[PDB]
Amino acid sequence: MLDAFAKVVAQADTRGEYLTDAQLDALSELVKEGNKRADAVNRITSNASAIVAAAVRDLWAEQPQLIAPGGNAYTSRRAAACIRDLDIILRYVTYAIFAGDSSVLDDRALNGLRETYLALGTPGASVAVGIQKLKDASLKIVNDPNGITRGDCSALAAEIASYFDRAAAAVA
Amino acid sequence: MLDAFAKVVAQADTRGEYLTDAQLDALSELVKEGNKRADAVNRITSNASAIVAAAVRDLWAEQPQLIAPGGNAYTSRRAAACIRDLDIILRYVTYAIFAGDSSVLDDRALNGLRETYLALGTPGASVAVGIQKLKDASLKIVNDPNGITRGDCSALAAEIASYFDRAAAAVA
Amino acid sequence: MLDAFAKVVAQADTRGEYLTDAQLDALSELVKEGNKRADAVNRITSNASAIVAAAVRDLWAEQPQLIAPGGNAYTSRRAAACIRDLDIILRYVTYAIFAGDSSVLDDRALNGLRETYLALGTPGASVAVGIQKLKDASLKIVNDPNGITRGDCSALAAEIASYFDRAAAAVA
Amino acid sequence: MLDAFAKVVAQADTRGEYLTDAQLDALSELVKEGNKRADAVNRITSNASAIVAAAVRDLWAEQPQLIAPGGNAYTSRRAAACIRDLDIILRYVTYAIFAGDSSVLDDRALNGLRETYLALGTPGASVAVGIQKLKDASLKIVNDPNGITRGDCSALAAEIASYFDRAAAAVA
Amino acid sequence: MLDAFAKVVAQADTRGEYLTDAQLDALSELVKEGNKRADAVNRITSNASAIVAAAVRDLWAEQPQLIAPGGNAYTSRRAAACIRDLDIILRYVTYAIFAGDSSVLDDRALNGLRETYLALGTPGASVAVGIQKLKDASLKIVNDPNGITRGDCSALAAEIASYFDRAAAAVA
Amino acid sequence: MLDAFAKVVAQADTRGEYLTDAQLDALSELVKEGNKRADAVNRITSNASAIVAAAVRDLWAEQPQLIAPGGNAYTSRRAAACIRDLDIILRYVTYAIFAGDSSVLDDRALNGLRETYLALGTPGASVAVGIQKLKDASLKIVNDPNGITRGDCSALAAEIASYFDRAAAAVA
Amino acid sequence: KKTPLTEAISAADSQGRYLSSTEIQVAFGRFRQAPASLQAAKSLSANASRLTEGAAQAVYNKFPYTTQQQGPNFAYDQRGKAKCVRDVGYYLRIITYALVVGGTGPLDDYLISGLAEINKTFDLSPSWYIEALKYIKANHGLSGDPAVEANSYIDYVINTLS
Amino acid sequence: KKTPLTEAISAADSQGRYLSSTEIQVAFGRFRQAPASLQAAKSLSANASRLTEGAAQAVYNKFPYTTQQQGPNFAYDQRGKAKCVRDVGYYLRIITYALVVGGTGPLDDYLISGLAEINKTFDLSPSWYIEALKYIKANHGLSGDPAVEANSYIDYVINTLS
Amino acid sequence: KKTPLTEAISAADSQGRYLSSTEIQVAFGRFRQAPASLQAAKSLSANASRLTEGAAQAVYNKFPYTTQQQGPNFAYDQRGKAKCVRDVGYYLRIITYALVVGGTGPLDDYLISGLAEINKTFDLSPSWYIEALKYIKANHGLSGDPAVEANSYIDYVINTLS
Amino acid sequence: KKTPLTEAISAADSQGRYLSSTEIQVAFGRFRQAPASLQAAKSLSANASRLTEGAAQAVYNKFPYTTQQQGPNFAYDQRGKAKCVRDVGYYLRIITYALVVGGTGPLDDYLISGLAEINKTFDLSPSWYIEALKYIKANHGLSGDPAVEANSYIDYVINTLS
Amino acid sequence: KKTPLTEAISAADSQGRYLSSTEIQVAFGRFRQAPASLQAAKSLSANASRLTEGAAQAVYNKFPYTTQQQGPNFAYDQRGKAKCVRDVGYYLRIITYALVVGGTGPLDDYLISGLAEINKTFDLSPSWYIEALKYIKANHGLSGDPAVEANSYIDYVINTLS
Amino acid sequence: KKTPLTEAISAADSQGRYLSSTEIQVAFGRFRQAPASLQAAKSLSANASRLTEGAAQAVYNKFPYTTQQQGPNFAYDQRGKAKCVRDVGYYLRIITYALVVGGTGPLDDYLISGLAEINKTFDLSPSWYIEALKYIKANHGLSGDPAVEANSYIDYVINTLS
Ligand SMILES: CCC1=C(C)/C(=C/C2=NC(=C\c3[nH]c(/C=C4\NC(=O)[C@H](C)[C@H]4CC)c(C)c3CCC(=O)O)/C(CCC(=O)O)=C2C)NC1=O
Ligand code: NA
Repeated sequence: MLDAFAKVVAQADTRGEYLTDAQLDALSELVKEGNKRADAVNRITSNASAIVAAAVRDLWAEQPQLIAPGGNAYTSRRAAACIRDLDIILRYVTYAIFAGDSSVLDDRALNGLRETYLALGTPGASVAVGIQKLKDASLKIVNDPNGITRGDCSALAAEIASYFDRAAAAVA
Repeated sequence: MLDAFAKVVAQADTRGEYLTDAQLDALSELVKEGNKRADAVNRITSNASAIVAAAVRDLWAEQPQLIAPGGNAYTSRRAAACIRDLDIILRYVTYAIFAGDSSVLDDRALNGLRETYLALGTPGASVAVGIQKLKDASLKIVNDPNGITRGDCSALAAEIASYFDRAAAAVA
Repeated sequence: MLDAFAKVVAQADTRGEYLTDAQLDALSELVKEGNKRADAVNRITSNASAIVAAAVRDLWAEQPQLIAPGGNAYTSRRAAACIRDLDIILRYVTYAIFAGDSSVLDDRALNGLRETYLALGTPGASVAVGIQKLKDASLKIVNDPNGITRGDCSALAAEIASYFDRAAAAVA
Repeated sequence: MLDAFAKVVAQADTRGEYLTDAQLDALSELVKEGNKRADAVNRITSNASAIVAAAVRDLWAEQPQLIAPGGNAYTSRRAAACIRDLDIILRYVTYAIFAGDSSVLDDRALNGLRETYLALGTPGASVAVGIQKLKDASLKIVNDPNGITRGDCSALAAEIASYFDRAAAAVA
Repeated sequence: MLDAFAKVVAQADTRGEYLTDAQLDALSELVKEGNKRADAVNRITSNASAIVAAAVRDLWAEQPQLIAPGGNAYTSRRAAACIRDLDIILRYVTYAIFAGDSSVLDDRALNGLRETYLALGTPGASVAVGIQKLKDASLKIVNDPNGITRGDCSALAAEIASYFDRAAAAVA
Repeated sequence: MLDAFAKVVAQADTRGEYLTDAQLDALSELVKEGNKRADAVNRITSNASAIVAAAVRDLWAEQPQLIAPGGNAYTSRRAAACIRDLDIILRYVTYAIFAGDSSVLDDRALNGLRETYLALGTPGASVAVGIQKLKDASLKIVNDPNGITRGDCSALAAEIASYFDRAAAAVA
Repeated sequence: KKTPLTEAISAADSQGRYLSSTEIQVAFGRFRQAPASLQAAKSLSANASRLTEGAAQAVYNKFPYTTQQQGPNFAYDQRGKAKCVRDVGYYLRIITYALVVGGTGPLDDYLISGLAEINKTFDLSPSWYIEALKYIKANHGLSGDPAVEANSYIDYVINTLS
Repeated sequence: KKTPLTEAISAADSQGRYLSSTEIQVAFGRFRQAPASLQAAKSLSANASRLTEGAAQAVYNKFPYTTQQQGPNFAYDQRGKAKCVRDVGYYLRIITYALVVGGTGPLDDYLISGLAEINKTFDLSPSWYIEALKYIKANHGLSGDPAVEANSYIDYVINTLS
Repeated sequence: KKTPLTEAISAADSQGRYLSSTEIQVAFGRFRQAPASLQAAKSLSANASRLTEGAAQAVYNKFPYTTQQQGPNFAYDQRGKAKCVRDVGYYLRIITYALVVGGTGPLDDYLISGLAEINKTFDLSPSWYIEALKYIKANHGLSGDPAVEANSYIDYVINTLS
Repeated sequence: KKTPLTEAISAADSQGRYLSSTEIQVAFGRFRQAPASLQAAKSLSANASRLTEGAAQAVYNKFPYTTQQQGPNFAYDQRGKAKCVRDVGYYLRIITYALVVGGTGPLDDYLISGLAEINKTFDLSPSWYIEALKYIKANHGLSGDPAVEANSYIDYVINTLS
Repeated sequence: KKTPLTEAISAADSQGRYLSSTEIQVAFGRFRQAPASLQAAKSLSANASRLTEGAAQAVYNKFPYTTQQQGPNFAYDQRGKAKCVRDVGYYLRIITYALVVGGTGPLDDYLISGLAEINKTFDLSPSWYIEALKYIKANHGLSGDPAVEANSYIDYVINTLS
Repeated sequence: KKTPLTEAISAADSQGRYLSSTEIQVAFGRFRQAPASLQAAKSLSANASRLTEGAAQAVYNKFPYTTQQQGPNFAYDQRGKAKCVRDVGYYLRIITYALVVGGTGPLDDYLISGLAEINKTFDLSPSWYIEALKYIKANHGLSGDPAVEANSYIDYVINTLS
C-alpha cells in the first residue's frame, strides 16, 4: 500500500500542507542509501528457502512438542503449513524493506494473524520465536561483508530488524 | 418490499382475517389521493440533483471541518461519497412516498447505516443535518403552488417529513 | 467426515501409537454387526417420507399455534420449510448411523443451527420435538420384528437414539 | 426489448425525424384497442396450463414415436422438458401480444432455437406442430364470445396468429 | 457414465424391454470374474507412475524431436503436460476396466481430444505411440503370474487392450 | 506480452541457442536510445485526449455520414464508443512503443478486431482513417523540437509509424 | 409483497434509478383499477363463509371418496372436513389479498411457494383445490372488471396447481 | 447412470484420483450383492405381466373413480386403462433396471426426474402409483436379500411420490 | 427500449413467469396516459424549429462567450451555431420520443448514455444544455398531463447534466 | 498508493512471489529520478502561492464570465474567488505529492477519484482547471527531468479533465 | 477421513440424497474386506519395530552416502539415523491406519498432504522412502487379501513419491 | 514473458490506463541496468561449455553415486552424462535469457514451470542441480553488477529447488 514517500505524503495531505524542506531532504537521504536497501532485499530473497528451512529446523529442535505426535506442527500438512507461515512472513518483511514502510506487512500479513492462530490453537509465542530466527539469519546475511562494496548498513539493519520484531509482536 | 396495501394485507394474514370495511375504505382513501402522491414523487425526483447539491453545500458551509484537509468529506472521493449518501437517502425516501410505507427505506437504506458510519468515522449527526436539509428543500418543492392543481397536501407533506425524520434519526 | 474407524485412527495418531489388539477387536465386532446397521439405514431411508410427515403432523397437532395464521409454520413456504428441516436432519441422522459416528451430523447439519433458528424466530424447542418424533417413528421402524432376521439390535438402537438426541439438543 | 411504440421511435431516430401526425394517430389507434389486447394476454395466460397440456397431448397422440421408448420425449425428464418448451414459447408469445411487437419473442426465445434443437436431436418440425396446437387452442380462447364485451377482435387475432406462426417457423 | 450393467440397461430402455434371461446371465458372468477385474485395476494403478514414466521415456527416445529445443514436449511445462496427458489417459482406462465399459473413457477423456491436439500443435500420432506403450507395460503387469491366484485372464486382458487401442485410435 | 528483448530470447529458445554477440550488441544499441523511446511514450500519452479528440473530429468532418442520424457514430453512446476505440488503439500503440515490440498491440487489440467491426456494422475502413489521424498527430508531437534535447529520432519515428500502419491495416 | 408499486420500486432500485414517469404511470394504472379490485375483495369477503363452505362441498360432490375413504388426508370425518373448509378459506382469503394489492404477491408468498410440497407430503390432490377454485369462480357473482380481475387470480392459482 | 461402479469412478475423477482400495471394496460389495439383485430382476421380469395388470387393478379397486369418472387422466375407457398398465409397466421395468445395476440411476434418470411435473400436468395422482407400488411389493414373492433390495427401490419411488 | 410495457415484460421474464393483472394495470395506466402524450409530441414536433432556435439563442444570451471565443467547441461562427441548434434538436426530438413511448428509454439509449463522455471530450459545457432545456420547459406551451410528463423528461435530462 | 515501489510490491504479491531483480530495477530508476524530482517539489512548494494566485487569474483572464456570473459555482464574489484559489492549490499541492512519490497515486486517491462527480454536482467546468494547469506548466520555471516529470503529472490531470 | 463409508456419505450429501442400496453395498464390500485389513494391521503393528529398523537399513545399503555425507538431512550420525527410523515408522503406522479404515484417508491427511513440500525443504530424497517402502512390502510376510490391500497402500505412497 | 517492460504494460493494461511516469522510471532502471546484464550474458555465453561441463562434474564430485548407481535417472553411462550436461546447459542458457531481458520471465516459462513434476517423475534430485548452480555462481568469474544480477537469477532457481 504505501512506501516511505507515500506515508509522508499521506500525513501531509491530512494537514493540507506541502512537504517541508526537512521532510523532502529526509526522503532524499533514504533515496541516497537505496543501493544498500536493494542489497538487503536481494540478499534475503536469494536466501529465503535456506533462512526459512533453518528457522523451522531450529524452532522444532528447541520445541520438540511441536513435532511430536499430536503437536501443532505434527503431520506433513501442518509441518508444511508451518514452513509456509514463516515463508510468508519473510516475504512480507522483504516487501516492507523494499518500500521502507511496514504498511504492506501490517495490512496483508499481520492484521488479524494473532486471532487466526488463536482460532487454530497455534502457539503464537512459538511463531514469534520462529520469526526471531528468521530475523537473526536474515540480518547475518545482510551484514555479510563479502562480495559487496563495503560500507555502513547499521541504520538499514536496524530498520530491517524492526519489521521482524513487529511481526513477532503481532503473533505473540 | 411493502407498500401501504401490502402492509395491511400482511397484518391481516397474521390474524387469518379478511380485510374489514374500514380497512378497505382506508386504503381506498389512499388510492383517491394517489395523484398528490405522484406529484410529490415526481417533484422531488425532478429536482433531485439540485436538492442534494444544496444539502451538501449548506451542510459544508455550516460545518467546514468536514471539507477542510483531514475532514471526513475531504478529498474528491470522500466529497463525492458524501454527495452519494444524501442522494441515496433522498432516492429511497421517494420510494417510500411512492409506496406509502417506510419499509423500503428501513430494509435497504437505514438498516445498519448507523453502525456503518460508526465503523467509517463519519459523523452521523452531520449526516442527519444533511438529511434535514434534503427534507426542507424537498417539502418546499412539493408544496410549491405553481404549475399544479391547487389542493390540500398537508397530510402527504407530514408523511414525507416523517420519512426524512426517520432517516435522520437512524444515523445520529 | 469421520466414521467409527477413522475416529479411532485419529485418536491413535494424536498419540502416535498403533491401534492395540483390543481396539482392533472392538472395531472387528462393529463389522460383525454391520448387517443390522445396514437394515437400520435402509429401514429409516425407505420410510423417510412417512416418518417426516407423521413427525410434523403430530408436532403441529401438539402445538397448533405453529400452523395457525401468523404461526412459524403457517403459509405453504414456512410449512414446506418446516417439513424440509426435519427431512434434512433425518437424512443427516442416517448419515451418522451409516458411519457409526456423529461427525457428519455435527459438522454439516448441527453446526450453527441453533443460531439460525434464533435469527429466524423459529422455536428451537418446537424443532426439538419434531426431531424427537423423527426419533420415535424411526426407532419403531428399526425395531419392527417382521420381514427381517430375528436378533438383538439394542446396542445399535441405543446408538441411533443418541444421534437424534444429539440433533434435538443442539436446537433447543 | 421493444414494444409497438418503441419500434416506431427506433425507426424514427435512424432517420432523425419526429413522428408524423399519421404515425401518431396510428399509435393512438393501438391504444384505443388496448382493452382487447389486455383480454388476449389475460385469457391465454389464465388458460396456459390447459393450453400447453392440450398441445403436448394432441402432439404426442399424433406422433407416438416421440413418447415411445427411445423417443425424444420418452422418460419423465424429456417429457417434462418438451412440456416446458411449449410453455416457454407460449409465455413469450403472451409477451409479444402485450408489447404489440415480436422482438421479445425473436430476441429471447426464437434466436438460436433451430440450432439448439439440431444439437439436441429434438425434432424441430415436431415442435412446430406443437406450436400450431398452442396457436389453435389460444385463438379459440381469445375469440371466446362468452363473459366479455362483444366486439371485433379479428385484427388482434391475426396479429396473435402471426406470432405463433413466427415461432413455428423459427424452430426448424 | 455407464458400467457394463448400465450399458445393457440403457439399450433395453430405448427398446422398452426387460433384460432377457441370457443378458442377465452374461452380466452374472462378469460378476463372477470381478476379482480378476479388480486385480487388473489394482495392479495398473499400483504401477501407474512407472508405467507413465516408461511411456514418455521410450516415446521421447524414439522421437527425440519432441523434446529437442522447439519441439512440442520441450521446456519443463510442456514436458510435464505431456506426462500428465499419458497419466490422465491411463487413469481413465483404469476407470474403463473397473466399469467394464468404455463410456467414461469416451465421454470424458477421448471426446474431442483429437481436435484438442490439432488446435494445440501436439502430434496426435505421437500420443497414440505413448498410449500403446501404456498398453504394453500395463498388460505385462496385469498378466504377471507372481503373487496372485493363477487363472485365465485372457478375455479381460483382451478387453484391457481394446481400451488402450480405442484411445490410441481416437487421438491419431 | 513480449518486449523487444523477449522476442529475441523466445526465438533463441526454439533454436536452443545462446544469443550471439551481435544480437546482444543490437539489443544494447536499443537500450542506449531508451530516453527517446521514453519521450515518445510520455509525449503521446501526455496529449492522448487531444490526439483522439482531433482524430474523431477530423474523421467525422471528413465523413459526416458517420454522425448523421442512422450513422454508426450517431447517438451519444455510439459517438462515445467511437472515441474510446481510437483512444484504446492509441493506448496499445504507446504500449508497443514502450516495449519495442508490437505483440501487446497485435494480441490484445488488433486480433479479431476487423471481424468484431463487421459483426457490429462499424466501418473498419473509417476506423483506419481515424487511426491514420492518430498517427499524424502523434508523430508531429513526438518530433516536436521544443522543450527537449535536440537529436535524431527518425529511426524511432519510423518504428512508431509502423505500429499505427499495422493497426490501420488490421481494420481497413 | 409483489405489487405494482413494489415491482416498480424494485426495478428502479435494481438499476440504481430514481422513479421516472414510467413508474408513475404504473401507480396511475393501479389507482385506476383499485376501486374495481377492492370491490371484488369486499364482495368476496362478505360471501366468504358461503363461498368457502360451497367450494368445499363442490369438491365432496366431485370427488366423493374424499368423504368415504378413511385416512388422515381425507374429509371422511369431521376432523378432515374442518381441515378442508379451512384450506378452502385460506385460498379465498389470500385471493382477496391479491386483489387488495393488485398483484400476485400475497398468493406467491403465503399460498403458492411450497404448495406442491405440502400437497405431496400430506397426500392432498391438486385436483381437489382446482375444483374448489372453479366453484368460487362460478359462484362469486361479481361482474365487470372486478370479476375479470378476480378470475385472473383464481386462474393464477389453478395454473400453479396444474 | 448412478451405480456403485459409476459413483466410485465419479468420486475418484472429481478429485483427479486413480481408483484405490476404497473403490475396489465398492466393486466387491457390488459383486457380492449382484447375484441377489440379478435374482430379483429375473423374477420380476418373468412375472411382469401379472404384476403389472395386478397392480393397475389394485389401483382401480382402491380408487374406483378412476375407472368411473370421464376425463383424459382417467382409466374409464380402454384408452385410459391401456395408458395405466403402460405406466405401471414403466415403473416396474425401470425398477428391475435399478436392481440390474445395483443403484437408483435408472430410476432417477428414466423415471423420477421430471415425474412431479408430469403427474401435475396430466392430473395423475401420485397416490395411484403408490398403491400400484405397494401391490408390487406385497405380491412379487421375492425372499431374502433380493426382496430387501427390490423393496428398497420400490420404497425409493414411493418416497419420491410423497 | 425502457417503456412501461417492456419493463413489465422484462420484470416478468427475469422471474420466468407470465404476465398477471399487475402488468395489465401497467398497460391500463400507460394507455390511459398515451393520448395526452401523443398529442404533446405532436405539438413539440410542430414547434421544434421555434423551440430549438430559441433555446440556443437563450444560451447565447446567458453565456455570451459561447458566440465570441474562437474555438471548435463554441458557436462563434455559422458552423458552431449549426452544431448547437442541431444538438438542441437532438435533445428535443428524443424527449418527444420519450413521450411517445411513455418512458425514458429513448432518452437513456439515444441521448444520455455516453453523453457525459461527449461533453467532456469536446469541451461542451453541461450548463449550456441545462439552460437550453430550461428555455424549452418555459416555452413549449403544453398544459395538463402532457406538460407534466414532458417536464419530467426535461428535468430527467437536467438531472443527468448535474 | 500507486508509486514505483508499491506497484512492484503489488505485482509480486498478487503473483505470490518474492521480489526479483525486475522489481529491484524498478527501485533503481526510481531512486535515480528521485533526488531531482524531490528538490523539484521543494521548488513548487516555495512558489505555490505565486503559481496558484497566477493560475487562478489566468482562468479569470481566459473565462472572464466566471468572475461575473451570479451563482455559487462562480467566482463573482470573494467567496467564489477563495474557493477557486483553494481548488487550484489543491491541484498543485497534490501534483507535488505525485512528484514526491514518483507516481500518480496521490493524484488518483486525493484528487481524481470522484472529481467528475464533484465538477458535475457543483457545476464547475473542467476547462477552468485545464487552463489553470496550463498556466502552472508554463510558469513553474522547472528545468530538465524535474520539469518533464512534473509536466507529465500536469498533463495527467489535464487528460482526465478532457 | 477418506473411507468407503465417508466417500459414500460425501457423494450422497453432495447430491442432497439419502443413502440407497448403492451405499449399502459399499458398506457390504467394506464389511467383507474388514477382517482382512485388520489382520494385516495387527501383524504390521507387532512387526513394526523390525520392519522400521530394516527398512531404514535397506536405505543405508542402497544409498550408502546417506550414512556418510555430513549434513542435517542425512543419517550420518545418531540423530539422523533416529530421525530416519522415526520417519519410516510414520509411514508404516499411517499405512496400518489406512487398512483399519479401508481407505487412503489417513495417508492423504496425515502423511501425503504437504509431504512433497517437506522433502524439498529439508532435502530428503523421495527415492530414500520409496526404497524403504519396498523393503516393507517384501518383508511384512502378509498373505492373501491382507497382503494385496497392504501393498496397495504401500504402492499408493510410492506413486505420490514418483 | 515477464520483463520489467512487460510487467509495466500488464499492470497499466489491467488498470485500463496509459503508462505514466511510474512505468517510465521502470524503463529507466531497466535500461540503466541492462548493459550490466547484456554484459554478463555475453560472458556466460562464451564460457557456457566450460561452465556447464564443470558444473556437471562438480555435481558428480559432491554426489559420486550419481555416476555409480544403475538406472536411467543416473549418469552411470555416457547417455546419463550427456543427459546431465544437456540439463545443466538448459539451466545456464535460460539463466542468460533472464539476464538479457532483465527478469525471471524466461526462467518461469521455459525452466521452472513444471520442473518439480519433471524432477519427481524422472527421479532427478533437486540437490544435484543446486550444486551445479552453486558451481556456476562460483566459477562464472563475473564482477560488479553483472555478477550480482547473474547470481540473483541463479539463487532464484536454487530457491525453487529448495
Ligand atoms: C441392499 C439391501 C439389503 C440390506 C439392507 C441387507 C441387510 C441384512 N440384514 C441381515 C440379517 C440380520 N439382520 C438383522 C437386523 C435386525 N433383526 C431384528 O430383529 C431387528 C429388528 C433388526 C435390527 C436392525 C439381524 C439381527 C440379523 C442377524 C445377524 C446379522 O447377520 O447381522 C443380513 C444377513 C442375511 C440375513 O440374515 O438376512 C443382511 C445382508 N441385505 C440386503 O440385500
Ligand atoms: Na464545461
